[PDB]
Amino acid sequence: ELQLRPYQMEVAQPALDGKNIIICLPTGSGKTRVAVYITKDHLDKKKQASESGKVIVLVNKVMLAEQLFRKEFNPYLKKWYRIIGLSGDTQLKISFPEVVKSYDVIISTAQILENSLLNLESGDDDGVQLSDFSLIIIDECHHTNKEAVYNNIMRRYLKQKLRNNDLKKQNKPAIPLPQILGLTASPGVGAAKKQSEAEKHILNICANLDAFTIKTVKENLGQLKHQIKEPCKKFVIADDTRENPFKEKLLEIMASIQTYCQKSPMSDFGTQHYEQWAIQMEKKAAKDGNRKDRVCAEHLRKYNEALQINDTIRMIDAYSHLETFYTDEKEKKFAVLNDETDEFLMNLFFDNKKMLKKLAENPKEKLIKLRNTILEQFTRSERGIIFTKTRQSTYALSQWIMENAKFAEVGVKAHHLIGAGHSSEVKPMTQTEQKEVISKFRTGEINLLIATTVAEEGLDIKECNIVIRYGLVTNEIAMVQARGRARADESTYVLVTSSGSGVTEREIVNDFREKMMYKAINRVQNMKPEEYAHKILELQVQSILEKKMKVKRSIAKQYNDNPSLITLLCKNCSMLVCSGENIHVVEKMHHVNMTPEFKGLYIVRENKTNGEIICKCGQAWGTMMVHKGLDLPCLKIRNFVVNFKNNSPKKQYKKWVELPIRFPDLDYSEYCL
Amino acid sequence: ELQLRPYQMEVAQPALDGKNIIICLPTGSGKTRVAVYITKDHLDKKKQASESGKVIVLVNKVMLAEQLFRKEFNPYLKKWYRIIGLSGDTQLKISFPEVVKSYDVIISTAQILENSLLNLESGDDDGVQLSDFSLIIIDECHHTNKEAVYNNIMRRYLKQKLRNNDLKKQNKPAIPLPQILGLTASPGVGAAKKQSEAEKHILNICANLDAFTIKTVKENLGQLKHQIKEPCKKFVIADDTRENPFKEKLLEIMASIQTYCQKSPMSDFGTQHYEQWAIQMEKKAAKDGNRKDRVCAEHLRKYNEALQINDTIRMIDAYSHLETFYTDEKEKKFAVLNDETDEFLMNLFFDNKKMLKKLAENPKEKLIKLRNTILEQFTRSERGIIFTKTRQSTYALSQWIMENAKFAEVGVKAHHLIGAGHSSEVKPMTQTEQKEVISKFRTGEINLLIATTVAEEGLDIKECNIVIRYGLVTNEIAMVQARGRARADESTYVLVTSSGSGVTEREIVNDFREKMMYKAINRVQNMKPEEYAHKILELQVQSILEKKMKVKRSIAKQYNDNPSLITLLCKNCSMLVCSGENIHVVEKMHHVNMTPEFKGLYIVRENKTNGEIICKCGQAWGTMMVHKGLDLPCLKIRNFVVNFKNNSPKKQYKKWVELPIRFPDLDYSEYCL
RNA sequence: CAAGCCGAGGAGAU
RNA sequence: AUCUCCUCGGCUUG
RNA sequence: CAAGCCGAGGAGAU
RNA sequence: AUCUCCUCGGCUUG
Ligand SMILES: Nc1ncnc2c1ncn2[C@@H]1O[C@H](COP(=O)(O)OP(=O)(O)O)[C@@H](O)[C@H]1O
Ligand SMILES: Nc1ncnc2c1ncn2[C@@H]1O[C@H](COP(=O)(O)OP(=O)(O)O)[C@@H](O)[C@H]1O
Ligand code: ALF
Ligand code: ALF
Ligand SMILES: [Zn+2]
Ligand SMILES: [Zn+2]
Repeated sequence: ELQLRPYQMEVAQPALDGKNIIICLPTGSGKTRVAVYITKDHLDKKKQASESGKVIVLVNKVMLAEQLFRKEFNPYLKKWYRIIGLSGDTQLKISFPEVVKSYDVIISTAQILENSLLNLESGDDDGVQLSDFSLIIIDECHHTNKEAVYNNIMRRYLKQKLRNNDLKKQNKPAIPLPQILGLTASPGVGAAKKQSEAEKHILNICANLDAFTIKTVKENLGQLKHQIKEPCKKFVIADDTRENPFKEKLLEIMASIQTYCQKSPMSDFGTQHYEQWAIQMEKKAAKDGNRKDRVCAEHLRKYNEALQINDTIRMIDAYSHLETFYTDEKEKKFAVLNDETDEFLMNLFFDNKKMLKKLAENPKEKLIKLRNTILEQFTRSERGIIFTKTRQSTYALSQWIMENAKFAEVGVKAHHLIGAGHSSEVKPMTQTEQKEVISKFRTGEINLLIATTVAEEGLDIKECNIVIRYGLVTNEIAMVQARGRARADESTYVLVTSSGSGVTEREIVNDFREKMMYKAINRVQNMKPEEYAHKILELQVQSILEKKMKVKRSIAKQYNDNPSLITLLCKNCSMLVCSGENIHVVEKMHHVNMTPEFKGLYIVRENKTNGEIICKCGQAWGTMMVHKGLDLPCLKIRNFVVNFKNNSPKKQYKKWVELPIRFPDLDYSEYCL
Repeated sequence: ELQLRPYQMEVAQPALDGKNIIICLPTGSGKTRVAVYITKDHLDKKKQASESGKVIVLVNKVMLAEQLFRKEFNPYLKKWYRIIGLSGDTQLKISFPEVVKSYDVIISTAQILENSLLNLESGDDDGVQLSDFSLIIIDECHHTNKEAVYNNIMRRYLKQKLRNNDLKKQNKPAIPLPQILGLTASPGVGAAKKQSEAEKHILNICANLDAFTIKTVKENLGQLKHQIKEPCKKFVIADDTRENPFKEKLLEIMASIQTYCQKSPMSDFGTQHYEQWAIQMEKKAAKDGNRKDRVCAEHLRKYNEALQINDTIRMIDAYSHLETFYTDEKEKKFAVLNDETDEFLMNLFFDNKKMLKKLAENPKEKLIKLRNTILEQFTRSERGIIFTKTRQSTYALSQWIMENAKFAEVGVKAHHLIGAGHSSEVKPMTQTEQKEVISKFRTGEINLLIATTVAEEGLDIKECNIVIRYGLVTNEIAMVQARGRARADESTYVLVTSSGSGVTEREIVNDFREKMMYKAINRVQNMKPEEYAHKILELQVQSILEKKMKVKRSIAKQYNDNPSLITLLCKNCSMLVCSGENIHVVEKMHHVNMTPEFKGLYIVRENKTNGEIICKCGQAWGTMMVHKGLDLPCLKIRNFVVNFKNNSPKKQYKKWVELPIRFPDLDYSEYCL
């Protein structure tokens, strides 16, 4: 039942017989089916050759593993050969090393294979080796970067290949190397100004993957052009001339606070430079142990945030954010009670809270023209996607769609999607919820999906009529991927952003980067085999050598590991909180203090299933981890300061591993009875 | 007359002189006779040593106690020493504490000993202590888990041992500790990915049992391999491609109901996630007190059940289940009479009942291939067991065997067996009936026994030629036990399940778990005695400490016990049903309401020797318990809602003890005259 | 034979 | 940690 | 479902 | 090289 198209067979012909290559075709070009056919043919050849046929497939995202196992690989190849799909969400309850030699076909995330190989090197597990495989297939090869995971596996393979090459001249016996196939659409450019540098980057990618070709379609290119229709470009610009009253009032309170705390800004208000200066002042206050510096800096950062989102988000969201932050602060202080500067800030906000609320309520936007374009397009159509910067922006957009009655009149369905993980005050989503949202959009129940960069990569959809980016541009690879994600016969590509910012210049930069992409692929494809191979060998040895010395330097970097040489103090108040030995380590990951003498210092607080800790000052410290029954008080070094026993050089790390000195584990015999 | 085999003596030699150990041999390896010989030798040594010899045997199942008392222990050891067999079914009319010091040999379920020790601690009874015994023997040691009953007894013993160890350094006098012997075949793995974690689990088991060895046969292993023949593996797969017409019609009515009640599914149809969402909506409706939510959710759950069994059961059973459920509902409503949505559901079923019956009657299965394999094997043989998920599945299989004429032509005898207890709409069986069925199968009168997980553990049979699992896999321990239960010279092991499900992956996972078992036992057996003992002591103190703080937390959890602070309302209709004090408690277990004012609210209903109660809405509430003459109306909190006097936070418990506030007992003087 | 109560174990999904 | 689904033992009542 | 830990990638500013 | 801001994967705990 397997089917092929003339361009598919043309591109895949070299790979049918050896030729460990890369295939760079646009999105929705059957690349998945090309890989499926190549796998089927390779396994058929292995069976005909009376040789073991092992195929492994690597995908950076967890979801794409299930997607391939469900839609392309298993349905077409279920009957002939055994198939299994592995992932972090999936419980590989059997093992990796033997399932390698059980099902003859593996689809797994790269990190699992990497972990298995590291375990083998450590010797704890029997482990697996690349020799066990006969064919390695990689999706989204552009991620093979300086030391990405794909790059780690490929560096191991390339060290093996270099050893094999050395033996070729030294000794006949050699370790077999599986064939390598890579699939991508935009290999990418490492921000290279010179087309020489662009082709250098392309050759670096090839060397990392040992591609020895790109093998792009040239004959049936007209057929592809007919098949795939590029979306129509559209540029939208805006100016934040309005918002004067409330913005001016907010700036006035900013200036009042700044003069109260005499902060020479050393930058213009409303920029990342100002936030960096504020954080540097945070650090300086930590090294000096004074107040009046960190609280005001954090408040200014929050107001700057509010302003930046306001340029792209409605005020109500910013005001709610600020109100929640101040509510949390007030609850902290109220719990602690049970200075004139914190009082100044809080009482200033309380006194002006009503007037600020009324002032934000008044009129005086990108939002009005965004609504105009969206509804005009929807009537002109009788799917849509929004790409933005931060998750709260997606939530605000969803709220705007729901509340506004015009969208209800149109009846467009919408839902907010965001990435997983905890990212500094954005709620972590769950993978199952992401799969649910994607499936709901696929079945047509959701007509408008708002997503962050997550949807840019993978997250394939059969068609997406409308792709409207909203103030998001990062690089050419993301731009091209998002553009190709439309896959609709009649697509509409729109970019919305402020004219003052450099975002339009960035979009045209990405356009030229795409053009330079092709300008470099066509060049590299036409190169002398001898000089070409010399370049690949050079780049391969470069990568291997760099990795070797990187490992050496990492070994040489972390060596001190002293038992106890410091005193840990509260950052807000320079008081002796803990010694260099009273701390204990559990699970080899978490830190705790068990002596009750500490319990007389900190204050437990719980308002919400794990409580938290706070200082006498109100500074948050950590949580109460319920492990093995024990409610161990875990503390985050992110909210503490260190004082070495000698010279008292105060240092703040935000992180434990950055501290070279180690702490002892918790001996449960100590807490006997 | 006692006999031993070289592997038996080899494994038992360490235990002959002290050495409180575990013995892990495959099934049917004489383990029972090994225990009998060890007991006999120990008692002979005690007599020769002029010391009291007390032996106690613990079995988790009630039936195995009688089995050991009948087949292995008493017949061989009747003459030399007194023997008695205790159990829940058996009436220990004398007492436990003195029969400990009466017959010199005890065979009892662990729970009885546990209860006696708890009574001793409470002081109500004179009680018994482990010191009274000289040897404790445990069967199926793998059940010694986080706080299993075996684990509770072993934790008490280990606290005693820790006290004795402390005295060893402090004071010469110490409390003697009886020797400990354990018998098992598959100690098990706690779903451990790392062989380090597997051996950690094994060491945890040893510490709980103080085994200090495993002592597995290594020398005569060839003799065991020759003696015991492993069954031949066989994998059977199927796809539910058929069933399209009636399944599609059922899905259509599902969709009609869902759109009528606008249930955003938040999951795919036909999965436990959908049922969980339905129950969450049950809870939400309870907190809001609206209809149109719970009835439809329950109907959808019933249809989802029907579908799931249909994948593995004939439709007629599902249709009969649905028909009985709707008949019960209609009888409820008819009794109540003597909304448009309940009417919608019931009238929809009535209108389509004839067409649904005809549609289920038509053709379009795992059943056909199951019948094929069963009959082909039976002719190829000229006993059989089926393991399944739910009891109604066993009943359907028995009906299929009886009705189908092909089995009659073969003449295979078959009967259905299931576990005891009430498990949410599956009839509770009786222990005597289970013993009857087992004896009938043993005597050869039954050639095919269908059983649930109950037959997996214990329920020993001299031989079982055929073991065919049918869509049942839970863990490696159950798999290995069932596999070894065959014990036939020429066995046939078969696993039948759908290809779409992950059941085959599970079976191979259990296979690798068995392999990892041996990979960990061989490792632990070869360990340094000092480091080993350090690990056992560590794990023992861990268990003791965890149990201590668990008891402390349990004490700290249940403290409120308020007399009357709530109002109890009907879940279906938010009406005031009872106050916080009008309820009374009897037998210290049952709850009742005595005031006749309540009798004017609920409706008594009886259709069948205890009647039941229903609301004005038709919601079932409870029964009429005939205790001490009184027909007290007992109500199940499972079908009610609570409303606290303050803040009215509605909460549903399904259970009484979960409610921390207590109710008064029934004072019979109140109901005088 | 029926009903009820207390605890415990395993699997699946959040 | 939670929810669902299955299984074991002990106790009581009739 | 919640929390925590390890690594990695991209963009911006010094 | 540093700081900031965003995203991915793996692990653990409950
Ligand atoms: N052999 C073929 N015959 C007909 N159509 C094909 C064939 N191969 C691919 N296609 C078309 O190309 C598309 C393949 O998209 P796909 O490769 O899954 O996108 P992506 O690679 O981005 O996941 C399908 O929508 C299908 O209609
Ligand atoms: N000393 C012996 N001499 C001969 N045969 C023995 C001896 N001990 C055990 N056997 C054989 O081993 C089997 C023991 O099975 P048994 O231990 O009762 O199974 P389980 O332990 O699963 O209940 C018997 O069928 C018997 O033939
Ligand atoms: F392989 Al794609 F979108 F190009 F999933
Ligand atoms: F002791 Al057995 F089956 F192994 F009863
Ligand atoms: Zn402080
Ligand atoms: Zn009611």
